[PDB]
Amino acid sequence: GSMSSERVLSYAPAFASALATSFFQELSRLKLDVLKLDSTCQPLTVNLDLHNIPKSADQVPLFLTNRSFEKHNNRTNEVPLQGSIFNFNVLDEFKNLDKQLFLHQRALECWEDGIKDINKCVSFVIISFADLKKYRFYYWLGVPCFQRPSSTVLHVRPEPSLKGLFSKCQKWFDVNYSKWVCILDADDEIVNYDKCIIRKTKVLAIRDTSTMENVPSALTKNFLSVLQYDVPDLIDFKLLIIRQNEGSFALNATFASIDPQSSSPDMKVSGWERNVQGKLAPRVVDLS
Repeated sequence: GSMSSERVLSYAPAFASALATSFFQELSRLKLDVLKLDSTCQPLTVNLDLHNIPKSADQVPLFLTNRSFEKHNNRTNEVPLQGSIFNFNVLDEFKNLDKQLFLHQRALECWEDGIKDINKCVSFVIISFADLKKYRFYYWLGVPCFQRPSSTVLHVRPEPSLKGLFSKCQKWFDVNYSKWVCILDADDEIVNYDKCIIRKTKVLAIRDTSTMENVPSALTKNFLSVLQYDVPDLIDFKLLIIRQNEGSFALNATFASIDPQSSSPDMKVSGWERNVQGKLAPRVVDLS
């Protein structure tokens, strides 16, 4: 870099799983109904509380309970997040499943959704195996985060002149609880993402799930991948990372490729949650 404070943007895991015993109790009750199946995929809903993230956290917790299996129809200050649980009834299959291929398939659905509506490119998946005899549960949270093209990086530096917008973005996100992104229109009004407007105005704000200083959620990758698809000629733009704490920040951003011989493109996918030891592997819970 040549500009002071120019850096490549780096990311933090989008969510941290927090499974209550009730989640496993419900999983067990429901598994009893599908013993004849090799595997099942059931939708889940979690409610994110981005206003009350514990100071000890690096990102918003994903609170899974018995209620996560239910259809949610109506909660005070919260963002509904849809996902699913893939339960495998054969432990060997759970173990042997190619996890990168699986997460890549999930990311492809998020991508397909996102290029129609950028607000629909976020999801989570839990894979599980439940030993009902031992009451031991293996699980692994994946959050499909995709970088397409794989070789694009984002160079950024601070843009504090835009800090005034943070309060308005926070409020807009509060009201529009189904939305992950907003933009400025040509007259600096905050409005829903529109790929024809952003091509002109070049200011995008994202509802961030990270609390790490100057390090946005990996979900940012998803939104930026959709942005590149929507506006291929966009190189320089402003990016606001909006948080409900005091940690929002604004960036003067520039797309660049680290591979001059890249096509136009590969999709890099990541997002499996590290376990307690920090390894990329499932978590296991003994509830006996």
